[PDB]
Amino acid sequence: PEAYWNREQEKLNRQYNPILSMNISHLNYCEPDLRVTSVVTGFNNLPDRFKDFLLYLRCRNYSLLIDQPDKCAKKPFLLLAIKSLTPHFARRQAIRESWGQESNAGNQTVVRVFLLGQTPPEDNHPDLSDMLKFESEKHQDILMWNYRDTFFNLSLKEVLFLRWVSTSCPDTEFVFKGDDDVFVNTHHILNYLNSLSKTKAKDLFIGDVIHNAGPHRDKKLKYYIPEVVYSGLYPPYAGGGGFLYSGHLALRLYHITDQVHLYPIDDVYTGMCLQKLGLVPEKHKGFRTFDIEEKNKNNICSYVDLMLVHSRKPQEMIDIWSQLQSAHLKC
Ligand SMILES: *[C@@H]1O[C@H](CO)[C@@H](O[C@@H]2O[C@H](CO)[C@@H](O[C@@H]3O[C@H](CO[C@H]4O[C@H](CO)[C@@H](O)[C@H](O)[C@@H]4O)[C@@H](O)[C@H](O[C@H]4O[C@H](CO)[C@@H](O)[C@H](O)[C@@H]4O)[C@@H]3O)[C@H](O)[C@H]2NC(C)=O)[C@H](O)[C@H]1NC(C)=O
Ligand SMILES: CC(=O)N[C@@H]1[C@@H](O)[C@H](O[C@@H]2O[C@H](CO)[C@H](O)[C@H](O)[C@H]2O)[C@@H](CO)O[C@H]1O
Ligand SMILES: *[C@@H]1O[C@H](CO)[C@@H](O)[C@H](O)[C@H]1NC(C)=O
Ligand SMILES: *[C@@H]1O[C@H](CO)[C@@H](O)[C@H](O)[C@H]1NC(C)=O
Repeated sequence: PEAYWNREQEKLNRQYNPILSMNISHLNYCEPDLRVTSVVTGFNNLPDRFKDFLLYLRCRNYSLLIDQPDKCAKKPFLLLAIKSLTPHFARRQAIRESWGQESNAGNQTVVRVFLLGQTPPEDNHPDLSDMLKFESEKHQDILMWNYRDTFFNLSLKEVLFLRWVSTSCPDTEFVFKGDDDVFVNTHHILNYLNSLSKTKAKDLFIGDVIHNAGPHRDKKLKYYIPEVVYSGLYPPYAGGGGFLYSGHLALRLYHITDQVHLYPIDDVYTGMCLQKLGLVPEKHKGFRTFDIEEKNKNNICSYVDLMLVHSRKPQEMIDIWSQLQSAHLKC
């Protein structure tokens, strides 16, 4: 394949699959992979995020700076894992106060972690470390690893989180992974999980699943991917705004990540890992990752049969949550 990622992924496949039979690590090589400047045509004219992605692609052994090791001391029914960024204090607090509160109704334990990388001063981020410690001490729901938290490193956020599940929360029945700007009807998710047979629950993976997508080739677009980096279609994948899957599948996904090179778009990467597992993510109508009709955004009854809606501001998540608590009496 002319495209770099495809070409390197095929090499991964043959080293994991003897049937294809007829040398730096791809997992813990953390010096720059200088070969990429020779083999990627036009490397020097690529945007900086692509250069950094290609150079350090073979490094994923980053450590936890802030951990909450007893977060799953009690076997959770549902683990909420919310991708966030250091400066988003308001987003995390609104989630804490609304749909992301930890609870134990009916002995079905819901626990919450926020997933962060570093926002270092060398990348011109303002220094908010003392406030992050303060937040972490008080609320004990911050997981932070020491990699550069960037758009193109969100696959790392995925792999490192899945590594944390296998080491520190392997008994959770279900996992919800989402962004910090979505509203999530946590009651409706609990009801949905309790209506699942165990056969169906075993390999559960549902979201707003996208079929037959391809890399955007427009150089101005957020999700632009040049032809020299990737070719072909994307596998089916749930939009990263939020998806829901079993803890048993989380263990299997973690194991399979070693066999899939990181990809700059994190929700495609999870789709690549599912496909390698022989699984197809399941589209569920309750995931509105492109939001609902504006006429309906007003009426709280519009949110009752929803799993999640993107996107909502901190104030709106709290307001929707408060109205939702009395939704059974007027809908
Ligand atoms: C995902 O997250 C990971 C982890 O945080 C990021 O990986 C880091 O990427 C940064 C670059 O953004 C790396 O830092 C760079 O290292 C280069 C090479 O350093 C080695 O070689 C020099 C010389 O041989 C040695 O002195 C050095 O000690 C190392 O042995 C530097 O050349 C880089 O630039 C430096 O000089 C330039 C001048 O052009 C200055 O502008 C810079 O500020 C800097 O001083 C830079 O230091 C870092 O090593 C990576 N960390 C790890 C653990 O691998 C990914 O970048 C990130 N991915 C995305 C897409 O964001
Ligand atoms: C079939 C098709 O092309 N559908 C597109 C979606 O791919 C696209 O979704 C976004 O895609 C990027 C990767 O390119 C990233 O995964 C985002 O999370 C995901 O939302 C959507 C918006 O570009 O449009 C659909 O038409
Ligand atoms: C990953 O492991 C290698 C080999 O043990 C080591 O050289 C490297 O520093 C590690 N990377 C990080 C980010 O710790
Ligand atoms: C919940 O668990 C407690 C043990 O802590 C048990 O005594 C109780 O019967 C359980 N209640 C329900 C409704 O499951």
